[PDB]
Formats: sequence, structure tokens, C-alpha cells
Amino acid sequence: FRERLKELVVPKHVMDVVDEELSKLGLLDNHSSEFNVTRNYLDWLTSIPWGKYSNENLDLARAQAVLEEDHYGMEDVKKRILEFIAVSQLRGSTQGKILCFYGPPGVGKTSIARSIARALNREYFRFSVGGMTDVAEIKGHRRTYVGAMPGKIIQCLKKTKTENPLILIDEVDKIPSSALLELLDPEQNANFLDHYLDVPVDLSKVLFICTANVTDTIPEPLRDRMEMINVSGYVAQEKLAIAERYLVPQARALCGLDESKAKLSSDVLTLLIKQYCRESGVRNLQKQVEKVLRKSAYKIVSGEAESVEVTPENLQDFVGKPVFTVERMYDVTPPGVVMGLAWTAMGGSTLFVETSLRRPQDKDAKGDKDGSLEVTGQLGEVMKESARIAYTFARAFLMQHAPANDYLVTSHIHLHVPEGATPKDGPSAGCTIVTALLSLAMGRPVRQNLAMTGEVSLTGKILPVGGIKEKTIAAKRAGVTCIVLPAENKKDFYDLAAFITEGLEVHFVEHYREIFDIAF
Amino acid sequence: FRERLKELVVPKHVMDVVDEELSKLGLLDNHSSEFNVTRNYLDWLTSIPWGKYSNENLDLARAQAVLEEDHYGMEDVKKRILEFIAVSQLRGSTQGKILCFYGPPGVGKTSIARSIARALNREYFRFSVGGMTDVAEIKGHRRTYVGAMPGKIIQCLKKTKTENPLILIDEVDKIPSSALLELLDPEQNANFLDHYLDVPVDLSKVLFICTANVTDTIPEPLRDRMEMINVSGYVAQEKLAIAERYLVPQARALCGLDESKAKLSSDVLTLLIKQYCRESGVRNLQKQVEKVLRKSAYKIVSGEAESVEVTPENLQDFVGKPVFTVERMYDVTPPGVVMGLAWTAMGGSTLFVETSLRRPQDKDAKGDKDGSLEVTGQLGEVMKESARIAYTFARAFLMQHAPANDYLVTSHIHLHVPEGATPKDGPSAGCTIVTALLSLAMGRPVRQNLAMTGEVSLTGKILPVGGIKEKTIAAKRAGVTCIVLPAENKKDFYDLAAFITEGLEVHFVEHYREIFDIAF
Amino acid sequence: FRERLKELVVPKHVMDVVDEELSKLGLLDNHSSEFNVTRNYLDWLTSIPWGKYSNENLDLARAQAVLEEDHYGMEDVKKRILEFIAVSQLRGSTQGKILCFYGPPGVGKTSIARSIARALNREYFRFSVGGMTDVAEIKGHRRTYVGAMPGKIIQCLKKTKTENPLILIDEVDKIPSSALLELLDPEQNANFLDHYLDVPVDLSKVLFICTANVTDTIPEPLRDRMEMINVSGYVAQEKLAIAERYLVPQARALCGLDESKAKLSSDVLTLLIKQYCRESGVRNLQKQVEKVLRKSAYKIVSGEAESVEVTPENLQDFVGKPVFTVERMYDVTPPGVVMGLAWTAMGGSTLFVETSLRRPQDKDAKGDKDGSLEVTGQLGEVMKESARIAYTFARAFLMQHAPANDYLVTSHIHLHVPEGATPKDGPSAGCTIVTALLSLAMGRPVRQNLAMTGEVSLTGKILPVGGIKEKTIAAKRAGVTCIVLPAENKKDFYDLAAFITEGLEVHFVEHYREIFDIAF
Ligand SMILES: Nc1ncnc2c1ncn2[C@@H]1O[C@H](COP(=O)(O)OP(=O)(O)O)[C@@H](O)[C@H]1O
Ligand SMILES: Nc1ncnc2c1ncn2[C@@H]1O[C@H](COP(=O)(O)OP(=O)(O)O)[C@@H](O)[C@H]1O
Ligand SMILES: Nc1ncnc2c1ncn2[C@@H]1O[C@H](COP(=O)(O)OP(=O)(O)O)[C@@H](O)[C@H]1O
Repeated sequence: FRERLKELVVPKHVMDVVDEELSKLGLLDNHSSEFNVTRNYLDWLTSIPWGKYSNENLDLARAQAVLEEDHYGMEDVKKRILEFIAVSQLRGSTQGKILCFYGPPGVGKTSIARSIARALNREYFRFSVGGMTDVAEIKGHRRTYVGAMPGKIIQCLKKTKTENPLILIDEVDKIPSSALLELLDPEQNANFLDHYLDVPVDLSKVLFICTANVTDTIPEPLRDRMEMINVSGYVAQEKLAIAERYLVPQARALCGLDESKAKLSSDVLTLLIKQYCRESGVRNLQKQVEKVLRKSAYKIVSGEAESVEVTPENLQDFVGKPVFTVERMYDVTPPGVVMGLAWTAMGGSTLFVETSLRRPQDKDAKGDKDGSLEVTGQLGEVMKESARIAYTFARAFLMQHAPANDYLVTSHIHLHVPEGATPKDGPSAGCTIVTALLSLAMGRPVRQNLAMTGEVSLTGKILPVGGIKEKTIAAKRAGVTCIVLPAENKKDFYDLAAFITEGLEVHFVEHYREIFDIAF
Repeated sequence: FRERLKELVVPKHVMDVVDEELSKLGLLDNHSSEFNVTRNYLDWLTSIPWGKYSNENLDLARAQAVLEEDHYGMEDVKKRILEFIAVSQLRGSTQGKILCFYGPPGVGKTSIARSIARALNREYFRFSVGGMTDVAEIKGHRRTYVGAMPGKIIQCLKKTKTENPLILIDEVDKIPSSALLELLDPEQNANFLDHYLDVPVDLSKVLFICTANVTDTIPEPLRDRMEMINVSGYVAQEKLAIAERYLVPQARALCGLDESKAKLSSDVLTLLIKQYCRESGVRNLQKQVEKVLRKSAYKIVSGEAESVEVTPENLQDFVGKPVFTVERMYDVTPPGVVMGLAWTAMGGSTLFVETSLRRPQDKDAKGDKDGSLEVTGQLGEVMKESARIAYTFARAFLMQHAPANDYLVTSHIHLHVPEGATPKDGPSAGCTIVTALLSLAMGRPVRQNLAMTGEVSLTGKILPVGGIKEKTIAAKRAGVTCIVLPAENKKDFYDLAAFITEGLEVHFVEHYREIFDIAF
Repeated sequence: FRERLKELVVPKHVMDVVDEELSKLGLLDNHSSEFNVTRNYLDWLTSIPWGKYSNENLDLARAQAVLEEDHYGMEDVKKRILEFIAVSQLRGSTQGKILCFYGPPGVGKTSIARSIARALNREYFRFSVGGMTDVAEIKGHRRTYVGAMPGKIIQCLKKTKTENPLILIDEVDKIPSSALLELLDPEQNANFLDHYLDVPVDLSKVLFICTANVTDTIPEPLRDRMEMINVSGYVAQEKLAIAERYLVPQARALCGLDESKAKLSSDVLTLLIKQYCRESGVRNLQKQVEKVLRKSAYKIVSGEAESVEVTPENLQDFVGKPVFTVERMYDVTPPGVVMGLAWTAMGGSTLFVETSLRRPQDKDAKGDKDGSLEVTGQLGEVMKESARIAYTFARAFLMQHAPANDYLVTSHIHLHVPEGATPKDGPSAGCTIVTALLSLAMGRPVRQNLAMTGEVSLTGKILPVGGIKEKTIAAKRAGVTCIVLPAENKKDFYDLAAFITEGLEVHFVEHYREIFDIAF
């Protein structure tokens, strides 16, 4: 091509390489593998827009409106993109900074990235690195191998044709970390130089967005040079608002109907949200709404009616009987059972820690006859030592609260902590395990709707934990009233919306004597 | 021919390159290493259509009539396809979805794919991805390679000559998966970019069907993309209906016979179903049918008989003595063996959990040594943990129901849980294990036809399980008369057809105390 | 082409190679794979410098100014570079010594490297051999590869184009090590012998600089040729000075502001340091400062205000509630817990060891019945043996100091050493373990703000430890006043800056009896 190279602002290096390329095309003859190689290399080097970028949209109020009018919530993503706009304005050129959205699945991480692109007026392009093993798919490979293609980044640059295409590397925590590093690095950016080509490409001003469900698996070489932002799950009422304003409209558009035919009530949407779904995003809720509208469309095209109104009285005919008929596993907990607030890789959960005697306690202690503890729940070494520490503090606390009670000392116990949480949050069930052992020993059940979370140590101190937002959302959607937290987490509980702290009686504690007071 | 491309309807983007390569092809004479094959590079694209989307019928009445004519049951698939047609008619265009049918072997998935194709009037094309590893076949190679094969999707487009051919991938749970992803991903769908053709195709209109036996093997990036529909097994009377109405006609028209030439009886068909087959599908049933029919054919053509008619008494002259005389391993179960339903990759099943004693009891054991338990059955870690939990609960439940009994606490037992259940349905034999240990310890057997299933917790809560339809079918076909289910599975049992749940006596349950009260 | 060599010194050795290869190219015909391959090999052979040296600055005062004016502290590195320039001067040219910086992350182990490249007027280059595993990325491939590119230093010479480039090997802990030796070995520095270049490549002039968090996981063969220099962390005052001189200006410039619009007061900077960061470097502080500055930029551009002055009473707006609202775990320690002063891979850190008495005292029953010690903290074998040594010594010391006390000898204890230290510094908690055991046994706490370290042997001899600078910095950060050290560490405690050793009363000891007399 001639105008392709003409209209762009290309550097002397690529000018030299394309000059030698034209020369080689002038030295070879038709019908030759060499000429095919040279011509494909030429078209590759010619298809990239150098110095050609897209004029971004920098009105603060217009960006705010674009962001807010097609996504509920996500206030911190909105704030961050607004700060990005403001810095790119106070500077001259474009910025091109790296981000990472982490949170449960189905909360809006990819759609918010599309909307960020639509607000920046930049082009868009995405790809995943969950099912990726070859460095080739990122950095290409030389023109010598038979099947030659340039590693999806030059493929991008072609497919989008602009200097700052807002890439989206989905699912970076489930991965070729070498090429990923070489791509996400302010100092290793300005020249990339994939294997296929031999010219270095200048991608310093493209803003990469990444996604992940959990930070703790993004390799630290990346995690260091990548700014983390949380996109948390929703409570029933935010799920309802999301539903009414975005889920049902575009489902109707997808199934070809309109509002004057298929009407979903707020009552049936809450019935869906509370009975037919359990996640903390809106993925399965959207599946159910699509099912409702498909069966509506059928009952219309057939002719069973001309307009369908879905109300809790006739819901079953569209989807069926409710799948989640209970709120928790236990309504009123027996003695050795306590409710904790696990932080999983899909949001939160209210997991039940259960203890039970394992061998008859009929023994007058003729001699030493120590007790023991058996533990299950696929525990690692960190969690096994946490359970030992919690066992020992339980012994030592019942040693002084009621010395006559030799249950925990001379008795064989089986403890079960279910397998939800992530290894970082694993040893956050310390106070739950302590309460479970103590309730089994005393023969008294815990307070009824009481969920707790926090780390415990031999001396009894309650150390802080993470994931307070997700744990609180899970306690909320599991029907919890009281909630015990480490008094060093009073920050990230009093910054949640008043939606999530409606009727939660929260107790911020420093030592386990306080948890023992409240829980009894 | 230029006539063909000219006839095609507006692939203008492709036509640019089509000219830029075809004028060069025709520019160079034959006897040219490049031209010989660049004629193929033209013929392929010329054969691949671009604008023709074959007529699709949107008649709900006729589509229902054709669906219910050549496939018994499968009303889930039939409802889904009817909703599909209704939606594709409400939208003025064809749409194209991505559906995946899962179920045991021999339930009709491929055959109903054929029926769907001929019912929507779309073309048809199937292929397998069972043991394929290379991406050379799902996406094709490039010209640099010595071979020349444009994959399978381009092959389909050529063979059918339409852009909505309803491709059918088989054994998708046995796959290399990146290409399947890029194929069935509506994000990466609108453009495909095979290797042998650098031109994109609009697959956003074909109706992808996948068939899998077990959904769990389907990698997650696909499992969340395809819509998973279940096709269940077949009770005996449904098997008989299928054989009478479809299998015997197919085998006849396979061996050139007629209703007067060679006839099979309903009584001999039931006899065959019950004695010569054990599966949940109808594959072995059709194999027996076609063997009987080809034996009949040999007899007739040799003239050893005329007007051959198969009866229960001359059936042994065709297939010999039965294969499965006995219903199941036991009819009267001794102490320590109970019948548990399982959900294997082959569908439902009925297995027997067995317990035995390993070391003699008689011992005035000084020191009060602790009883043990050796679990065999080729278990995973999850099943080992779950058997520990069931063991502890059995000991604890006996400790308070029969305080004098010390069988479980101090004795060395061996538990064999037979190995059929999928890794997901592993810890579903929990209540059968508890019952086996308890019946061994109490010396008494459980009541006769008392299959059961459900997860058990450390304090006894019976937790819901999956695969209820398959398990109910396999309890039906084993002489089971009382099945014991977790209470939260009513929404799964009370929606089975009237003939499936016909003779059963079902006890839904929430805590093991009641399973104990209805087993002893 | 030749015009490169037309003015460039090349060795008589490689000259025969290049001329023989030009001949063996001139005999063969173009439009050939072998033509392109030999051409590429020659282009690599010629793309590298062979005699040209950067006219390195040798003005001692110039290099000293260049250093001093872009880094606070690092006296050791700056002195070493000044002496290196001195020897470079007194010789004709220099040899490019090997060097290694070690210390906590975020202290400047890279920016000082680039400043050194500046003051030597060489260029810069870097690469990390942490994440890699194969020696390919360093040693390149032979001529007989499918299609290859050379080792890393070849790309370095291509993108630097002088014989002494000052490259930087990074993350030398996470490592092939033999290859890095053959690279960093004087006798064979002058001979690389990349399989991609048959001629020996000299490297006897480039100075390599490596980086590390800890010098113990660097393999000894490499460590023999590396001259170790330490770059420690900082204290509150040093962090404040770096933030005022470097961090705030660099961030403001990055954001596109000026001095008058956005300013951060000394109070708010010490607030950020002491409150929103718990590191030893300034890595997180950089993020916490440019976050403030981009929120400032938002307020400015978006018209919220035309000037901003971030102050201690409006910082919570810019960042949020304080993150770290506790200097340490216990303000006043119970009996049985002592501060630890460990030296983790991330830098110094104060740790608390606890003891609990996991089992009742038994009321001086007649039996001999020795006590025990369960230990948690994810130890190694050396640490478990050091714990047993501390246990024995504590029992013995209590025997000969309060012979009437039976606690340690007949009692079952639970010790927990937190899992923070390094493997080599593990047995630097012996005196903390002894203090904790004796504190629990006697039944009374230790001096309030007292931290200790040092190894202990059976006879109670305190043995010297390492990491005194980092332990002292940590002890300062955690608000410790009294610090107890081995008497053989006054060499490296008294060479410490007056910043660090100011507020601390420091007790050097030789035996444990003095630690006792101090702690009680
Ligand atoms: N706050 C929200 N506003 C509007 N739509 C939302 C919101 N949160 C989730 N959704 C919808 O939920 C669906 C989840 O898909 P997606 O966000 O792509 O999954 P993931 O978050 O794993 O990328 C999207 O279709 C999106 O439209
Ligand atoms: N419900 C049914 N109605 C009619 N034919 C059936 C039915 N179920 C199974 N078949 C017969 O079984 C065979 C289909 O087996 P197939 O579905 O290919 O096995 P798989 O289930 O492993 O894909 C066909 O001959 C089909 O006619
Ligand atoms: N002593 C110092 N003098 C000046 N700036 C410093 C100093 N220490 C750290 N910095 C700044 O902090 C950042 C440190 O990051 P970096 O040095 O790359 O981490 P590492 O030390 O692990 O290589 C740099 O931006 C640097 O400007």
C-alpha cells in the first residue's frame, strides 16, 4: 500500500524496514514462497496505525452521564474513570493506565468495561488468558514456522486500527506470565516487539482493563504493576433495581417482545431473586428472566394469549416450583453448631461449623487420659494450625470460666469447618471454631441469628479479617440480625451503603471475652 | 466460476480480497507452484456461500407435529425448540442459539438433532470431537502447510450451502478447547477467521447443538456459555414404546423385512428389555433387536421357514439364554448392607454399601482402645472426608439412641462403598453409610426394598442431592418399592411423569432420625 | 551490509567467520530459505557493537552530583560507585564489576541503578530471571533451530549498541543458575559462546547489577562472584524526606498539576506514613500519594474548586478512614507473650510469641508425669530443635532460680511462634521463647515496651544474630523503647544513623541471666 503508509506518522526504523521490504518485493519473482512471505509481512507492517489515535471524550459531565445511565452502582469504578478523565485533561496527550476489576462472577465487570470504552470514545478489544498456555498467542512467533500469525495483539491493532484500543484481558487470575509482564509494564511498554514482527510497537497509551474473581492468584509480577478495584455483589434490593432497569428490558429486546406484552412485577422479580437464585451476581437471575420471556414469547406466537402478565400466582407455569425453598441449613442451631461468614471465590457465604463428640466421655480419669480433636473440611497447613490454636484457647478459656467443666480437656471431638472459603480467609473461622467448641462443651446453643467472623490467637485477641462487604452481603441474604466483627474492621463496615446495614446489630470486639458475652 | 461469485449476494469485504487474489491467479498461467493451489484458494471461497440463509419454517403447529412424530418423550428438548421457533418468528429474522443436551448413552440426542434440523428446515451437519486433539481439524491449516484442509466449519458451509445449518458437535464432554470456545462464543462469533481462509464468516445464525454424557467434564468457559438441557433415561414401558414404534421399524428397514415378513411381539420385547439389557438407554436394546432381525432374515432367505414370528419360547432359538437372570446383587440383605442409589456417568444405578468386621471383638481391653474403620472403594479425598463424617455421626447417634451398645465406638470395621457414582455425586451415599454402620452395629437388616439417598451432616441434617430422575428410574428398575429422599428434593420428585413414580412409596426427610425410624 | 564494519573494530577471529559466511552466501542463489537464513545470521552478527565504548563520564564530582541529586540515602551504594569510578579512572578502561543489591521491596533497588547508568553515561538495560525456568531465554539457540533469535544479551547489544551496557538482572532470588554463573564469571566473562553466535562474545567490560530481597536463596555458586551491598528500609523521618523531595513532585508531575494548585502538608505526609502504610519501603506510599493527587486533579478539572490544600482534617475525604489504627497487637502484654523483633523477607517486623497451658495443672498429683510442649507456627527442623533447646533451658533456669516452682517441668504448654521470620533467622527467637515460657510459669508479664532477640543454647549463652538494622527499624516503627541484643552486635548497632538509634535504650547481653534481670 501507499496511502496507508503516507497518511500515518511512522518512525525512521519502520521506514527503513518497509523500504527493504519493497526492495525485496522488487527482487523476487511471482509464484514463490519467498514472495508470499515478503508480501504478507508487508501487509502486516502496513496495516498498523502509527500515530493514528481516536479523539477521546473528555467532558466530565458527559462521561458521568454516560457511565451512570447504563449501569447501576459500581461507584468506585465510576470515580476511578472520572479521575482518569480529569488527569488526561490536565495533561496534554492520552494516559493509558492499567486497571483490574476483581469480584464475584456476574456483577458487571465486562459490561462496565464496554461502557468505559463507550464513554472514552476509544475503540475496544478483549481476549481471555484463562485458557492460554502459549507465549505465542501474545507475542507471536517468527515467520519461519509454517503456521504464522501475530499473537492477538497485532491481531488486535489490526482489527481495531487505533493507537489506544482499551484492551480487556479477561480472567487474569486463571492463567505465559512472561509475555503478560512484557505487555503490562510502564517501562517495558513503549517497545513491545512481538516475535512475528521484528519492529517494536508502541502501546504505552492503551489502557488495559483486567478481570478476576480473586486477587490472591494473579501472579505478583503482574499484581504489583496493576491497580486493583473491587466490584462487589448486590443485595436483594439492588438485584431488583438492576433487574427492573436493565435485565428485563434487554431480555425483552432479545426475545423480540415489548413492555406492552410481557409484564414482570416487582413481586415476581423478588420471588425470583429470593427463591430461584442463590449467587451474589445477576447471572442466574438473568437466566431465569430469559426463560420467563421465552415462554412468554411462545405463549404469544402460539396464541394462548395476546398479552402475558407474570404474577406470583402464575409464576410456576413459566419457570416452575422454587428451587431454593429454605433460607439457611439450620433454623435454630443445636449446641455444637455456629454460623460463620466465609469469603469464597464467588462472594460470601454463611457456612456452619459443626462439632460433635466422637467417643463416650464415660471416664473418671484414672490417669492422664488426654482429649483429642479430629478435623475435616480439606484443611491446609495454615488452617490446621489455626484449628489447633483455636482448640487450645477454647481449652484455656473454659479452664477459667468454669473450672468444674472438664469437657473440652478429657473428651474426643470431631470438628467440621465446611470447604467454602479461600486460603487467605481460611483462618478467619477462628472465633467460630472457638464458639462451636465452647457451645458443645457447655451444652448451650448460640444466640439464634448470630453470625461471626474474625481471627483468634492463643491469648484470645481478635485479629482483623478481609472481605467485610461480601461477608455482610452474605449474612444479609441469609437472614441474619446480629453480627460480630473484629473492632479493627469498623472502617470497612461503616463505609457500606445504608442498604446493607439496615437491621444488622453489629458488635465490634477486641477480645473473645466479648464474643462469649454476646453469644450467650 | 465468476458466475458463481457474481450470483452470490454481497460479500463485499471478502470480494475486495477476492479480486485482489483472483485477478492475480488468473494472471498467472498453469504449471505454477503457486497458481495450481491458488486456484483452490479461489474455488473454496467461491463454494462457500455468503448471503443465502435457507428458508426456515416458523409454523408452530407443523413444527410440533413433526417433532412429536419421530421421537418419543424428550419434551424438554421439544419445548425448548418450540420456544426457539416462536422467538425466531417474533424477531423478523433467524437468530441462532447454542444448546447442549446431556444424558446417559442411548437416549436419542443425535437422532433428535436430526429431527430438529428437518423440523426447522435448516440444513444438517454433525461431527465428533471425542478424541480430537489438534486444532488442525476444528479450524483448518494455512497455505504454508503441505496439506490443504479448511477445517470442519468451512467444510459444513460447503456441504450445506447455507449460513444456518444447525451444526451438531458430539461428545463435547470428551475433548483443543480454545477453538471450540472461539466457535461457540457470541463474543468471538460474528467473525470466525479460519486458517485456510483469512476471511471472517457470520456464524451468529447457525444453531449449535452439543451432546455430552456428563456436564461436569465440559470445561467451564463452555459450560457457562452453552444452555444445558437434560435428556433423561427411559422407564420400562417407555423403552417398550420406543422399541415398538421406532427400533423394530428401523431394524426392519435395515434388514429388508416387513410386518408380515418378520414380526416381534410386545411380550417378547418386554422379556428382552428385562432379561437381556441393563442400561438406561436403548442402545443395547436396539442391538438385540437388530441381531434377532438378522437371524430372522437368515432363516427366511435360506427358506428354513416362512412368515417368521418371534415368540418368548422360540426367542432362545435367536439369542439364547438370558444375560441378567437376577434383578440385583441381593434380594434379602444381611446385616450391614444397604441399597443406595447412585448417579453414574451411565445414568442412574443401584449399588450396595457393605460393612464387615475386621478384627475379633472379644477383649477386656485395658486402656479402652479406639475403634477403627477401613474404607475401600477407590475414593477421592472428598469421599474420604464424607465417610469420616458419616462414621462420626453413626457413632454419635448410637451413643445416645442405644447407650449400652459399644459396637461402633470400640470395634474394627471395614466399609466398602462400591464405585459407580460421579465425583460430584460422591458424598451422596452418606445416609446409606450411616445406615450400613448402624444396621451392622445393631445386628438387624434394613427393610427389604429400601433404597435411599441423601447427604448427611455431622449433626445429622439430610442435605439435598442431584440426579433424582435417574436415581428414581434406577430404583424403579431394581424392584425398589420405598425410596427415601431429602425433603428439599420434592421439587425434583413430584414433577416426574405419572408412570415413573407409579408404584413407589416415597419418604421425604430432613434429619436422619426419620431415616432411622423408616429403615428400622 | 558492510558499511557497518567499514568503520568498526572487529577481532581477527570473528573476521574469518564473517568472511567465510559472506563467501558461502555469495555462492548460493537468492529467493531461497537458506539465503534468508544466512542473511539473518549475518545481520545478527553485524547488528552488535564490537569496539565502540560509550564515552563514560569520569568526573568524580559530576557523578557524585548526579547521584546525590536524585536519591536520598543509600550511602553504601553511592560510596561504592564513587570508588568504582575512581578505579575506572586509575585504569585505562574498566572491567564492569559484578554487584548485587538486597533489601526489602520498595527501597530503590532499581531507580538507583538507572541513576548509576546516568552517572556513568552508559545506557540502561534490564531483565528478570525470577519467573523464568529455562536457560533458553539467556543462552539462545543454535543455527540448526527451526527459527530462532539469540540470547538476551544479544537483544541488549542490539538495543544499546555499545560494548559496556550496564544491564540489570532482577529477582535473582526466584530462579539455569549455572548459566547465570557462566555469564557472571570473570575468567569466562570474555567468552559467552551463545549457540546463535559461534564466535566468543566478550563481556569483560559491562557491569552487571542484580537485585534481591534476601541473600540466602541466591545459590552459593552465584553468590561467590557477587559483591553484596545492602539497601535497607527507612524510618518515619526518612520516609517523610523522600516523600517531600521525590514522591510528591514525581506524582504531581505524573498527574499534570503544579505546586500551587495541589500541596500536601508535612502533617498529612506523616499521617500517610504512620497510618495508611505498614511497610519498610515507600512502595505503598507512592500509591497513597498519587491517589490523593488524582482525586485532587478530579476536584480541579471538574470545577469543584480552583485550588486544593490537603490537610490532616480533610484527608479522609481524599483517601478514607485510617487503615492501620493499631501500632501492634498488644499495648500491654499478658503473662506469656513477648515481642519478638523478627527479620522477614519483607523487612523487619515485630512478632509476638504466646504460651497458653493447654491442659489443667492436676494439683501436684503423686505421679512423675513429665510436662510437654506443643508448638505451632509452621516451623522447620532447625526451629523445632531450637524450641526444644529453649524449653530445656527454661526448665533448668526455673529449677535453679525458683526450685519450689513446678510449672514448666510438670505442665503441658502450647507455644506459638508467629510464622513471619526467614529460615536462617528462625533461631533468633530463642530468648523470646525463654522469656515467654518463664513469664507464663512465674505468672507475671514482661516489661511493657521491651523487645528482644538473640540465639540461646542449653547453658543459656546468647549467640549473635543478623538483620540488626531491619530489626531496629521495625522496633522503632512498633513504638518500642527498650531493645535487648546479643553483646556481639554492637558493631552494627552503633554504626547506625542517629535517626534510628535515638529513642531506644539498648541492653547488650551475653547470658540469659541479664535478659531475666531486665525483663523482670
Ligand atoms: N450494575 C449493573 N447494571 C447493569 N447491568 C448489570 C449490572 N451488574 C450486572 N449486570 C448485568 O449482568 C450480566 C453479567 O455479565 P458480565 O458482567 O459480563 O459477567 P462478568 O462480571 O463475569 O464479566 C451482564 O449482562 C450485565 O448486563
Ligand atoms: N425417545 C426416542 N424416540 C425414538 N427413538 C429413540 C428414542 N430414544 C432413542 N432412540 C433411538 O436410539 C438411537 C439413538 O442413539 P443416540 O442418541 O445416537 O445415542 P447417544 O444418546 O449416545 O447419542 C436411535 O436409533 C434412536 O432412534
Ligand atoms: N532512597 C530513595 N530515594 C529516592 N527515591 C526513592 C528512594 N527509595 C524509593 N524511591 C522511589 O520509590 C520507588 C521505588 O520503586 P522501586 O525502586 O522500583 O522498587 P524496588 O526498590 O523493589 O526496585 C521509585 O519510584 C523511587 O523513585
